[PDB]
Amino acid sequence: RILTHFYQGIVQQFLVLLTTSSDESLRFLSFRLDFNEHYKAREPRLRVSLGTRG
Amino acid sequence: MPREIITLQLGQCGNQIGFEFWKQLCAEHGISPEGIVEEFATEGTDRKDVFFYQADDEHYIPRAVLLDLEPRVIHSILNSPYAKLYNPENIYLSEHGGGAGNNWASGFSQGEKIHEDIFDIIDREADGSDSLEGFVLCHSIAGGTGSGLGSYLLERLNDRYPKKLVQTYSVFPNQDEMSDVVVQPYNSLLTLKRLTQNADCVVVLDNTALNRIATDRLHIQNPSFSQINQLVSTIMSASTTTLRYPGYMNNDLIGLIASLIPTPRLHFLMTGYTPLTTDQSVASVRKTTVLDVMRRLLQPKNVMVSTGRDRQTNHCYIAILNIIQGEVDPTQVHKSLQRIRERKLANFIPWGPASIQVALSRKSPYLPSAHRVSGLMMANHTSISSLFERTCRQYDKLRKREAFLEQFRKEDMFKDNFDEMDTSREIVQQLIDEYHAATRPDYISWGTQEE
Amino acid sequence: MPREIITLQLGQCGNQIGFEFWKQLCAEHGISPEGIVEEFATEGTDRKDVFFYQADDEHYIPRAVLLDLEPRVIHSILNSPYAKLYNPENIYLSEHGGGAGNNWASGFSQGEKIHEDIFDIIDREADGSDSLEGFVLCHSIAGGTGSGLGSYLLERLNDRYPKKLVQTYSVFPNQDEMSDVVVQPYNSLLTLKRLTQNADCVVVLDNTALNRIATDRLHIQNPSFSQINQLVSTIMSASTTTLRYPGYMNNDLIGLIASLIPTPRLHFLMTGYTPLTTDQSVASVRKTTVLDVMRRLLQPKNVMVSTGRDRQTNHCYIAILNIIQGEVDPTQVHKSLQRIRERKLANFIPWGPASIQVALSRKSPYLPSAHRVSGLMMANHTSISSLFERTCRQYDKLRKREAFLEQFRKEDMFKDNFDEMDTSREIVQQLIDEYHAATRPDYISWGT
Amino acid sequence: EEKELVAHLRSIKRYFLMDQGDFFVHFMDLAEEELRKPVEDITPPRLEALLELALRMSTANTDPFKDDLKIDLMPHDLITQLLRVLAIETKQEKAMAHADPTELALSGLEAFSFDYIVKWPLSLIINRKALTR
Repeated sequence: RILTHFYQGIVQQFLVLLTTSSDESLRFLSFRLDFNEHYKAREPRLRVSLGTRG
Repeated sequence: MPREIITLQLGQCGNQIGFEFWKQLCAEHGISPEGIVEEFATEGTDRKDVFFYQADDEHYIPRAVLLDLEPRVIHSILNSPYAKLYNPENIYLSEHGGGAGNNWASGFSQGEKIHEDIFDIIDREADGSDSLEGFVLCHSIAGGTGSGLGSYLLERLNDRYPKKLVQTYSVFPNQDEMSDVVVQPYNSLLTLKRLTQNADCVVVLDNTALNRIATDRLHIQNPSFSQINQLVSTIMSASTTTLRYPGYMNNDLIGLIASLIPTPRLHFLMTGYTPLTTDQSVASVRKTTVLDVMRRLLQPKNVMVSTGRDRQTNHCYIAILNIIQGEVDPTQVHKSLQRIRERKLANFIPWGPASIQVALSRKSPYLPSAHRVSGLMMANHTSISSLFERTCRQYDKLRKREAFLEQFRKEDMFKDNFDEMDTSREIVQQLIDEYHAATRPDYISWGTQEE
Repeated sequence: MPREIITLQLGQCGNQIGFEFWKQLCAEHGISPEGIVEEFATEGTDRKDVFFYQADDEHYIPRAVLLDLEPRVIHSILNSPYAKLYNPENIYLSEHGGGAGNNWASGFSQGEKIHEDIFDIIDREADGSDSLEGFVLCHSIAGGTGSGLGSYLLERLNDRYPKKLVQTYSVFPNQDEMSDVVVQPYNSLLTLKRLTQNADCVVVLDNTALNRIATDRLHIQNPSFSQINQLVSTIMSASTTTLRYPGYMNNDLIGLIASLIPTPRLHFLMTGYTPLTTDQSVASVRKTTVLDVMRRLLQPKNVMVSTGRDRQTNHCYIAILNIIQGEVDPTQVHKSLQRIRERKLANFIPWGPASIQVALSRKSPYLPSAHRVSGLMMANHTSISSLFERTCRQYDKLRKREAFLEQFRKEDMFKDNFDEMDTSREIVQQLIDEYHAATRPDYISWGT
Repeated sequence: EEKELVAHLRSIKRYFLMDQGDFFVHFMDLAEEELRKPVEDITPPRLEALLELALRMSTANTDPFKDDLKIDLMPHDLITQLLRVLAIETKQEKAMAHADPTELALSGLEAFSFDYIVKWPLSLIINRKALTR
């Protein structure tokens, strides 16, 4: 559980960087990483960025 | 060194499937029926050492073992052109040749009778294998020979090679069709028990689905064993293409399946092949796009498993892997994945991250492909549990009537009780529930001590 | 994605119509009898996915369901070259093969017996549709299978698929000819009952009108079933042209039918075709103008509906949709509408605004058209009630005589009473009156 | 020939003039739910993916210039764009063009526009004034 929570935090930070990344491919990689929206369902920060920037 | 794979063809159906698979692999890799590389097999890019051994500097011999409890199928194989592909020292044949009498328990007992010979063959092949990964079993689960011999082989592989993986391509009885073999549900139950206890991976091949695929794609009203075997050979070719067309990733079977089996219990895989075409339609090379490929993959008509329409359970895909062969543009793959996600064409597991994996593969250069692009789908889909749940329901329907069980009671595996059938039913129930759970967030705790 | 349409062909007449429709669509799209696109069929401009499915990247399979309660016709269809066009998984066949015996009640009972098979076929075809709009049933109202089984299928589709559109291609019995089918009024009544309660759109195909058109317009002294089926296939082709010739407008069935059905009750559609030509008159490609086209279309001799001369009711058009196919000049369309208004060639509803919609359409590129311009008329015209009124009068004539009712009382659907037939007759009378009322401003309160 | 002026015009008709009506019907049928979202709630990547998926899944895949079709998010809603256009012929054109985007979360239908990448010298024909019109 601790490892999973760390992983989810790291993934959220990676998604934040991707949204701030210039590379579109990194954004597509982030989009692929959460195809089942598991992290988006689990990490609220991933829910807010797409709602706020769009 | 390649991870060598021993191919096990079990019983009449399994042995026919193995023979046709080896024929197809030889044709795709340019291997002669004697095990010699054909002059057209100039693409030295294939990993023969995974599935074939070299007999000489030129001849690659398949690492395939044909095992049956009935001599008829083995004798028919030995009269085929592929008789020279297998190492004869790796071939163990039951002396009685009588088969199991369509009894899985009898097949297990027959395997026990040839246990010494079988494990000697296995050890000889292991010594002939530089880096043997494990065994691939081709069998039917409904009969006696392929089913019982499969259960025996699974038990003996677990005992002898407890650190090696054992995957099977096991033809499962049709669970939606009422078997005329009243003990077919009993044989299938004993085989499912052994797969639960002694096999590590069972690829379920439902003869109902085989007949349906032959009907819809081959336009065969009554699918012959030969048509099912040819579809299986095409599937095996596609599964071995990554060994035959080496690339950056997933160049070996263990690399391919590692991503596919998240938990030891979640080892039930669904398969897909694309494009499905009739032999006559080779003429028009359709410029199929990665998006077009993915769209065709989502069609149930192309899925090699006939799951019933369960209206009560929201069956879902746990994971999907698409192995695509041919000319693929990475940007086309990216756009295809984007469109698939945007269209929500696949439901993924709710308890963890899940996606449709896409593999791009080269075609064999030695085998002329009539299609610019081909594709395999590997998927974990909860509707595959419906095949297992239906098999369990059929077993319970037969077991509750004790129909045709007296033939199994003659064999030691079923002589005293049918506990293997009850354990198979319980395991299939847990599998169905987990597949249903895998559509739900509570799959995170499914099967956790805290199915 | 296109809104796929499943075509259900019911009974002898319905199955013949469906088969000829699929043949015509294949010919128009350059599709082989096996469902593979011919090399000459390079014009990818048709929307097959509305009516056809792709089996592969190259093979287009019709989204067609061939349904019969008698095996003879299905076996005869399966012996044609087009056996491979339809998806076999969308084909439900009644195990008994006995048909309905031209009995609607028998057709309904057979549908009940094949209910599971039919709904399994329907679901199998439905999963193959990316954006299924609904099911289209092609059947006859005079027989047993297309009438009875068709009504059963309509009822079960309405119960099971309440969010899907239901269009029907319903062949209505000849109302001007004394039907040899003494139970045709019973069959017609049951079909009208289902159309009132369970159908969303009824396209009336009057065999009397088909025979009249073949005689007067096709110069066919004895119209064969085959010639009627080929005319029906031409009509269906014209009805599907907007799917087969994609354009700026009317690209969907709901867009097509919205203009015809102003209110949910006003869902009884009449059809029109143009140009109407005798088989012999193909030779002279007449440079017909939109005004000239509409004028010939406005001629009852070219109208695909044989309405009786009602002297008592001032029948009028409730609504008109003109689908024109071929090379059309917009200025000619404008002049045609101007001339129609100036000549008062169409009477519109008095209770609301009503007009003739005009659509210009391309012809199928794979089929050479001998005519520069073709046209479909869709119209709501109160004189179509005269066909319905004539059918109702024939029904009343049989019911008042209780003719052949003992055979229906032999069947469970009609064993205890014929109350469904009497309610159907009353509803059809109200429909005739409403169609007559729809010519009047008081139609706003008609039926209240 | 080299700038395919007639081909560019035909492409504009097919896409900008919505000549391929079945493609647009399909695209709008699929995308209405996303266009129904508030402008702030629209995911541009999601709209772009839906656009490309409608393009490839419709007969617009048969358009050789379909790859020149781009998605444009109008800075004004359809109503605000309409007000700007109505002002275009009026002295208010500058005022409606300079009118701040309507704080109302425009539906994707109101923000939806196409863009078309025209290179020189073909960009000489689809000018910014022409592109804007």
